Amino acid sequence: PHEQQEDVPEYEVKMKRFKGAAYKLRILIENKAPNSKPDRFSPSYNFAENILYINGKLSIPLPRDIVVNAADIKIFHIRKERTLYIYI
Amino acid sequence: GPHMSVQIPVVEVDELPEGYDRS
Repeated sequence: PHEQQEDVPEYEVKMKRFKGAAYKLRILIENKAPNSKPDRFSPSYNFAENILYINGKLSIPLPRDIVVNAADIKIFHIRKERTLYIYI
Repeated sequence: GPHMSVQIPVVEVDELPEGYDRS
């Protein structure tokens, strides 16, 4: 052990397309690491790049085929499973 | 350019409300 870490969060992103639903895209980002030490969750959607970033570790880019806004973006973090559900 | 970015409020729930698709 010299430069190995376990406190590093390992997220896993899953993407799913929906047609005719309240959401057109479902994105699943769960935290699955040996340990990981998440602090806060401050996601934000930048219209400039049309990307919804979760934290300064990973960002979720939206396809330009979809019109997405802060009012359409549904972000819910379940602590029970340490999973972050994104519905757009 | 269109330098507009908005923060999205995240709700920390134990699961999504009815109507959502959870797996």
